[PDB]
Amino acid sequence: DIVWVEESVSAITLYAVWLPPRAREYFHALVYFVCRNAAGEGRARFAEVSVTATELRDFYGSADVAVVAAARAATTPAASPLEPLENPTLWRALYACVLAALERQTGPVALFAPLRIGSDPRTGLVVKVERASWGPPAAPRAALLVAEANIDIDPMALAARVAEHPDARLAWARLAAIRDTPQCASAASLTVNITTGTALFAREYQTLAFPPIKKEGAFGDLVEVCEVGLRPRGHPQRVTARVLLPRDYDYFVSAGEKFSAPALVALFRQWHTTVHAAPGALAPVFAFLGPEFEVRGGPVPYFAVLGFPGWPTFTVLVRGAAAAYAALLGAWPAVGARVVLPPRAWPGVASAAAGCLLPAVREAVARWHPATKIIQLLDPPAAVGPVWTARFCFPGLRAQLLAALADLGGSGGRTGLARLDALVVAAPSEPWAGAVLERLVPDTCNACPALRQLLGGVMAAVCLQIEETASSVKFAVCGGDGGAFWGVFNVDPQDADAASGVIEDARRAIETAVGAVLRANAVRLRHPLCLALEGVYTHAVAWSQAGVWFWNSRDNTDHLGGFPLRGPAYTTAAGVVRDTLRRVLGLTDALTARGLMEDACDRLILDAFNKRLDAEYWSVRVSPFEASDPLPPTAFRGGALLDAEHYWRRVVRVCSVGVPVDLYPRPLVLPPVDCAHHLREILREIELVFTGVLAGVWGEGGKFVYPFDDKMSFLFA
Amino acid sequence: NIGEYVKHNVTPRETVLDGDTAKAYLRARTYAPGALTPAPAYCGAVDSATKMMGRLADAEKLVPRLLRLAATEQQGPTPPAIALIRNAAVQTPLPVYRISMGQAFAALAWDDWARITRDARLAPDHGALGRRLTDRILDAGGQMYVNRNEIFNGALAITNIILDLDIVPFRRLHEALGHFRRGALAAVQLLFPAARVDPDAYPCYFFKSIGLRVCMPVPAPYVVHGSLTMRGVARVIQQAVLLDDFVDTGVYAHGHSLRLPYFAKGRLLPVFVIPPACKVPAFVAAHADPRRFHFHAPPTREIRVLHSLGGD
Repeated sequence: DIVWVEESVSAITLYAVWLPPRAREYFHALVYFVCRNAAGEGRARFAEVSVTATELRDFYGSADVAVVAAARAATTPAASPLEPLENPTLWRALYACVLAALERQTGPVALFAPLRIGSDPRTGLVVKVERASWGPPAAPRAALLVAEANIDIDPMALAARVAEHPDARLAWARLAAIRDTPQCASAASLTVNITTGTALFAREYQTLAFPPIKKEGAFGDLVEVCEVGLRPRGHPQRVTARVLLPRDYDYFVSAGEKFSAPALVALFRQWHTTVHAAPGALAPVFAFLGPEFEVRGGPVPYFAVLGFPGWPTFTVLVRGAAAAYAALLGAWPAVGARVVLPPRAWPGVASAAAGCLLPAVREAVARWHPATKIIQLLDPPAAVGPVWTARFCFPGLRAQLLAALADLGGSGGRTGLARLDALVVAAPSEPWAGAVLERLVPDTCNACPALRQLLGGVMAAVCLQIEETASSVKFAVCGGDGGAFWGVFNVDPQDADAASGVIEDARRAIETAVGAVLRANAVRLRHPLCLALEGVYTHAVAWSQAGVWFWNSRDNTDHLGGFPLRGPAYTTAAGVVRDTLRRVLGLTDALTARGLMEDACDRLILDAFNKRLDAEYWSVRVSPFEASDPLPPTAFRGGALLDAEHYWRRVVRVCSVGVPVDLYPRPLVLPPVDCAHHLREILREIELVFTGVLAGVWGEGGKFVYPFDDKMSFLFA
Repeated sequence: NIGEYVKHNVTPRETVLDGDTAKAYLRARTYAPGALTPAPAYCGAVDSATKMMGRLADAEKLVPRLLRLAATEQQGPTPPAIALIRNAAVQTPLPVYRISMGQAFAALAWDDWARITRDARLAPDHGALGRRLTDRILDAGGQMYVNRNEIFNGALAITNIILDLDIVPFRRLHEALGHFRRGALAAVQLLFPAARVDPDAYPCYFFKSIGLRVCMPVPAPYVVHGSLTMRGVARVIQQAVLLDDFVDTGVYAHGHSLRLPYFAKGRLLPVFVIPPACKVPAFVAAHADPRRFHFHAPPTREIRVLHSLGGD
C-alpha cells in the first residue's frame, strides 16, 4: 500500500549521504524533493537511493574515487567549510550517480512536470514516481536575489594561493582562502534583498554572525522549516530531516555582473547554522559548484546547489535558464557531460557505433586525423569572383550526429540519451538548447577521444558526399568543414534568377545526398536535416584556413571570418578591414590596393589616438591557458571584484606592464596605455588579411607591411 | 650653401594630423593652457630631492586604484595623477623645473610670472631702437624664484626652437645677432617648408646674461617631436649661421634641464633685436611671456608634426 499524489517536483536536492552497516562497496543517499501540487502549495518529499562503487567510478571517469571518500566528503559538511572545491570531480560524479540511481530505483523524474508520486507511509520515503496522465502544472515562480558581502581575506593569502597555481583564476583564490579560514565568512558584512511576489525580505549585517542592523520581513515568509521523520531501510533508527520549503517561489534569480559566490556561500552558511542549531535532526549536505571551484576556472557562469537550501538559483535569459534547468534535471552545467553518460561508458558506445557503420566509413573513423585533407579545397591564398558564391550550414549537425551515434551504440542507462535527444529536437526552435549543445558536445568529446574519432570520420563521410553531389549539381566546394562549407557555381554571373534557382537546387540535392548517406550508414536523425543557405556572394577571398571574407557586389553585404575579436579595438579593426576590402574589390593593380590599405591603416591609427586613454578599449581578453604576465599584490586587493573572474582576464599594457582593468575599482588612474603594443598586434592581424587579399586577387608576392616605427609611432612613444 | 646642406644632410619626416586629431595632439602633447598664464600665486609640488621622493611615495600610495615627475602626466574630468600637488584644479601636462640651492624640483600648475619678469619689463631705425631698449633694461620656493631650469619632456611636443649659445663691444654683439637672425630664418624656411616665414619679420627673441639664448616659434602649422629632431634643427641653424657673415646641441634630451630667461645661476635679460619689418611694443612685451621660453608651450586645423631628421 503506497499513497499517490498528483504533484510536480520543483527541485531535487541531496540531503544525506552515508554508508550502511558493514558496507564497503555501496553507499546510500537521502534525496529531498521540493514538490508542489496544482495549487502550488509546497510539500517536502524524500527518497533513498543506493549507489555501488562501480557506478561511482563510472560516473567519475576513473577508479580513483572510493566510497569511503564520498562518505567523508559528505559528512564533512558541518556547513562551516566549502568542501566541494577539494575535489569538484568527486561531487559532480556523486551528484550524477545519485540522480541516475534515483531515476533507476524510483521512477522517471521530471522537474516542473506533472508526476504521480507514491510514498510508503510506514517508512515515509517516496517509493515510486511515474509520469502523470494529466493536470496543468503549477507555474514555476521566481524570487529576485540581491546579495552583496564584504569578506576580509588577507591579500597575501590570495598571493600565495595564486603563487602555487600561476594560472589560477582569482575567484578560485578567493574561495580557497575562505576555505582555509572559514571565520572570514562569519565576521563579514552582508546585505541581502529577496523579492518574491508576496513581500520583500531584506537583511543588513555588519558581522554576519551577529543580529542584523536592518530587518525588513520575516524569515518564515520566504521558507518553511519542516521536520519529517523517515525510516531509511537497512539502518537502525528513525532519523528526522529538517528542511526549508520555499513558499511561493521555486528558484532564486541573481544578476550577472553583481553576482558574488562567496556572498551566497556565507549567507547560506549562516542560514544553515541558524536552522540546524536546534538538536534532534539531520544536518543537510552543504555543497555548491560553479566555474569558480576549478583552478583554471570555467567558461560559463553558474552555481549549482547540492544540498542546503534545496532549491535552484540562476546567475543570469531567465526563461532559457529555467528551460535548461527543467530539461536536464538541474544537473547541467554542474555535472558536465555526465548528464548524458558516465565517461567510462563512452568507449564501449563509441565501439558499438563504429561496429554498425559501413566498412568505408569504418576505415575513415579508424584512420581519422585532424589535419587530414578530405576534399578539394581552395589552398589559400585564393580569390574567386565575379562568380556566384554560396555559404551553407548544417545547423547543429555535430550534436545531431552525437545523439544519433549514441542511440546507435546504445547496445553498450539511457535517460541521458533521451535528454540529449530532446535537446537536439529543441535546438531548431529555442536557442537555449543550441547554446547548451555548443558546450555539451565538446565536453562529451573531451570525456573520450574515441568519440572525436568516430564523429570526425562520419563528418568525413558527409564531406565526401557533399563533394560527390557538388560535382553533379554545378557546384565546386571551395572551403569549409562539412557542417558549414562555401563554394562557387558555374552559372552566368549576370542572370540572377537563374542563380537563385541553381542555389536552391544545389541545396536540395546536397541535403538529400547527405541524409541518404547517413541513413545508409544506419545513422538515424532526431529531426530531419536542414541545409541552411547562409548567404549568396559574388567574391570571396581566403588567406588562412579559416580566414575568409565574402562580398556581394550587388547589395554590398559582407561576411568576415578568421579575424580575432579579442577586444573593442579588434572590433574596430575588423570594421575597417571589411570597409577597405569593399573598396579594394570594388576597384575591379596592386599599387592602388596598397594605397587604399595604407589609407585605412592611417585612419585607424588616428582614430586610435582619439581613444588613447581608454583602458577598457585597449584591453585584450586572456584565457586561463595563454601565458599571462602577473602583477604586484595590488590586484590582490580588489576585494569582491576578484570573484567575478572565472574565465577571462582583461589586460591592458601601460607605460610596458600589464594591468587587469577589472580587478581595480573605478575610475581607473593609469599611465598612458601602450597603444603602440596594442596597435602592433592589431596591425599584424590586418597585414595577414591584406597580404592574403593581395596574393589572391593579384598574385603579388610582395607582402603588405605597414611601417609603424616610421610614420605614426611618435603619437604614443 | 645652406640649401645644399639641407638637401643633402637632413631627412624630413612629417605627418599631417587633421582637425580633431590635431587639436587633441596639441592639448595632450603640450602644456595646459593655464600652465602658461601668470597667476596670483604658484600652485605646485616644490621640494628638494629627498622630500620629493617622499611625496612621490605618498602619491604612489594614492594612485593604486626620478624621471617619474616628468612621467606623471594624464588627463581627466577627475583630477589627474599629479593631483601629489594636493590641489584638485591642476591641469596636465605641467612644467617641471630644476633648481639649485643641493638640487630641488618643482612641478608647477601656475606661477606668478609677473613677479619674475617685473624687474625687466619696459612700458629711430630698428637697430638704434633695439640698442636703446636693451640699455634701458634658502627654501625651495624662494630659490625657485631665484633660478629655474626647464626639464625637457620627451613625451611632449616642441613649439619653440630654443638655442643655448656659448660665445667684445656691444655694437658687434647686436649686429652679429641681426645676422644670426637672418641665417636662422633661412634655416627655418629650409627645415619647415610649408610655412610662410618672412625673413625680416619673424620673431627671434634674444636673451643675454658671453651667453645667449635664442627663442623662435616653430612656424605654423608645425610642431616638432623628438629630442633627435630638435638636435637636427639646432645643427641646421648652426650651419646656416656659420655660413653667413660673422665677425649647443646636447640640451635636447629627456630629463636635461636648461636655464630659463629671467633667472640666474648672470640673470638672462632681453636683448631686443627688432626685425627689419616689424609693426614693436608687442615684441618687447612678448619677451616676457613664458610661451616663448619653454620647449613645450602651447602654440598661438592641419598640423604637420615633424618627427624625424634622419642621417648618418
